[PDB]
Amino acid sequence: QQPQAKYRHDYRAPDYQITDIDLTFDLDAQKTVVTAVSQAVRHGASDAPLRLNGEDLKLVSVHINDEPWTAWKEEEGALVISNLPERFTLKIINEISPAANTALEGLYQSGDALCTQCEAEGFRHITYYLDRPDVLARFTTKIIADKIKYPFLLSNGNRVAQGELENGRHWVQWQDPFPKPCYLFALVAGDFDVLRDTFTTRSGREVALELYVDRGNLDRAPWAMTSLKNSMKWDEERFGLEYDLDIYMIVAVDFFNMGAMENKGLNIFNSKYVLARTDTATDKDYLDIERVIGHEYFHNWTGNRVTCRDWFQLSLKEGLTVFRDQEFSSDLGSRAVNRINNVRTMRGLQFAEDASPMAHPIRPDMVIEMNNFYTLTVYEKGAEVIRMIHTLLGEENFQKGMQLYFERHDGSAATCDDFVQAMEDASNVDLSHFRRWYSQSGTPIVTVKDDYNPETEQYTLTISQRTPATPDQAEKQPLHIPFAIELYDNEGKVIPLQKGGHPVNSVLNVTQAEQTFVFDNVYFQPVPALLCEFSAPVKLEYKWSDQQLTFLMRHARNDFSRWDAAQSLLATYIKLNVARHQQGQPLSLPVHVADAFRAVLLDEKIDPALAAEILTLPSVNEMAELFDIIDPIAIAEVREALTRTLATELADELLAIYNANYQSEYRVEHEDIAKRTLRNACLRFLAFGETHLADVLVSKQFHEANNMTDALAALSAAVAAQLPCRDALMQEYDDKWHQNGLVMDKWFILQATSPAANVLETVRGLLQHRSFTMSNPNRIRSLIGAFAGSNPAAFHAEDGSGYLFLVEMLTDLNSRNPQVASRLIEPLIRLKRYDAKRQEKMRAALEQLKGLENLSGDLYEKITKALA
Ligand SMILES: [NH3+][C@H]1CCc2c(Br)ccc(-c3ccccc3)c2CC1(O)O
Ligand SMILES: [Cl-]
Ligand SMILES: [Cl-]
Ligand code: NA
Ligand code: NA
Ligand code: NA
Ligand code: NA
Ligand code: NA
Ligand code: NA
Ligand SMILES: [Zn+2]
Repeated sequence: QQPQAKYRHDYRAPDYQITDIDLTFDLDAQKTVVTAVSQAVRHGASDAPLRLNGEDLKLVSVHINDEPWTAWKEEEGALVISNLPERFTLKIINEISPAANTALEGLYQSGDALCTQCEAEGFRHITYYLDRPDVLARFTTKIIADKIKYPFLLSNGNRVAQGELENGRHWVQWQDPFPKPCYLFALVAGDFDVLRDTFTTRSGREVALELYVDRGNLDRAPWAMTSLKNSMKWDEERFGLEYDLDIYMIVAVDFFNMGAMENKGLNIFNSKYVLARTDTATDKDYLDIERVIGHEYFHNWTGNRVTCRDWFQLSLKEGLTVFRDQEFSSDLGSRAVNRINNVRTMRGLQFAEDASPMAHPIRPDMVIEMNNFYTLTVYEKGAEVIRMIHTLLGEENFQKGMQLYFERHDGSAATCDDFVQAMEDASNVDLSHFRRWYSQSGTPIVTVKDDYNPETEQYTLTISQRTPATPDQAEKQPLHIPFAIELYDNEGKVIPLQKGGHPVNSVLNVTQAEQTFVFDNVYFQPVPALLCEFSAPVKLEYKWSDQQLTFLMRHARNDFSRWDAAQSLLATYIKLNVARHQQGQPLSLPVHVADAFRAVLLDEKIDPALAAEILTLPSVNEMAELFDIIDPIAIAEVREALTRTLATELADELLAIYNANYQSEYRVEHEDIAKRTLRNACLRFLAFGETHLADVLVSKQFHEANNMTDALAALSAAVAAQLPCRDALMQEYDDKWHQNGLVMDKWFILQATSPAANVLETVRGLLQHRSFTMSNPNRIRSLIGAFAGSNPAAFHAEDGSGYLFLVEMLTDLNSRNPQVASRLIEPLIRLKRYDAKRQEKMRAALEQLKGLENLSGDLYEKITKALA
């Protein structure tokens, strides 16, 4: 009964297009009546039927040119209409029930509001349609509703008509002139406060900006409004792109599965990426609002004006729009901190996916449930692939490629290959080999050996690559890997790269399984910086000495290299001490390693933004990727022991830097954020100082904080170090904040990731907490998702209790909200990375889920791959 996989190689142009669609919604939460009048054109064979997609629709009538049609049949997921003219008007009336829509796909209820989510395939839950993104139609949308309950009736585009009716109903009609695929349709109905502002484009177009929030939330909206203006200005400055309509609407909703959504002129956002005030939102929340606002804005060109031919091309818009949001954040804020954190995500989360049963190329070849492919790979590795193009081309060529891409493909539904060809043609850089990045899954491993010849003053790098087979692909081939280097002399000075009397570009083209690169006029032995700015998404194998790495921490020119060298230095001793833990032996760390971090604390010339990241230890998920078999208990306990050892060895310096970075004024400004990140990085270690000194310092910060960044940092430390004040602070936060779901998400995450022995009992009990509900995806992800994904030590408890808990939760969510269920099953899919006893219990859990009545396709796809 489960759906069959679809394949990229089966793409065929549609037999029918729809050029124009006129929608009427007679809105109600229990029953909504949809009337859809579509102007259709046959492109395929004259005997081909029109095959419309539809899910959970009550069909009322079918007309062709106003003739009630008899030549049709409903089948699973479809309405098949036969014997049609070449051009005709299709009219469908059908009913849907928003209040019954717990999957939050299609038209559904968010509190008292009605709203939509149509990407990927949600529009077919609203009416029978060609729900495929290469069908581009001009939408007009009339919305009829109770005026008191739904005073604001919004859809894409501009208001073209409005009226009032008997019995307290009213209506508004919207027209969006840009042809669109139906995944970009949106409708919102409700009562809102509205923040209104203006942006004037550089050529003088005045754009009305409207942010819709629940009543009472206006004073939480200005930062999101500011961020929207900042996004608009940056896309003009950096990409030369202006907004193309008259209004820009954003609606914040509390119940939302997919983060935020770029519906043309009517974006719909999870409230978490809109609402901010300094007592409730952290610096990270502010910068996440900025990047998500930006992301959705940037889709207006990379996604909307040029869309996707088919869903296997998702990375065409997502890799590129992620690249754009990273460049936006990096330009406005700290580029080094942005790059560092994106590399942490790549190495600590995406690499894990690319070795897992769900591994796929950034352009997938095979999909059962497309909502399963909104992945770290498609997004984050997708962006790394765009960034490699940028590295190979340089900014000027890259922008020429963007310009050619839009010139060729504006107003169409294009492919990844189209984008690469625009870059290649505009730049004259050959990207034929490079295209293999779109079709090959898995993480390449780049191995480097070096040799310095003092007789000839030559330095030689011998560089090899391989990609291990993945479950989806038995054949792997070498990639075009841009491999950036820098060479340092004994004084930390950069050595010019040259060969044979000519300069050599610092981006080496590693295109073979093995190759050598020779550099001459290297007068003294160098220290290399390798894979600079993480220039390709690969694992690097080079036999660093500790000295080389601490040298780079002191001398490397790019801040990213200094951080990356610290990561390599730590990796050795993380691996050492995990092996020790497994044999019952305590942490061992050479003095000279602690001294490298001491020097970072005491170096006045280092940007505090960088120092903070160097002093932020790899997460347990980053640590896991260092190991062939993951021991999650050893990893967690070593991370804590390492924290404690550094806290003890660096106690005086940590406290001095903590105090020196105190700020009495709170500002959401990048220099202030950096000082705070450094202060709070020190706090994490100071929390493991002598128990009473730590307790006082942490509780004081919590109670004196004039912003949520500092309050949450203290609370997190009390939980992490199990300090005496923990229970009191956690109860104070609950009593203060329990009516604020976004704020309580932070508290649920702390509960779920607690090191306490009784964490699972506490998490289970919190299913009954006043601020928790299974009806809200944010609450689910903050409590259950954080437990399973961010507390692998407790999730992987050797008694199997974490797996049984997740099975209970997934048994509910499989029926309630399969998209959220599929995000939450991911930790179980990784079972082959664990020891045999854990694998057996995880398989038993997955086999239980496999046997569920009414197993969703979302879970079926992942379970099948995991149990293979
Ligand atoms: N097209 C939508 C799909 C929904 C979606 C998912 Br699912 C996962 C991550 C993001 C996202 C990624 C980065 C920034 C902001 C948001 C999005 C938003 C989107 O891509 O605009
Ligand atoms: Cl109703
Ligand atoms: Cl809201
Ligand atoms: Na910057
Ligand atoms: Na599907
Ligand atoms: Na060129
Ligand atoms: Na060597
Ligand atoms: Na260079
Ligand atoms: Na509750
Ligand atoms: Zn996106």
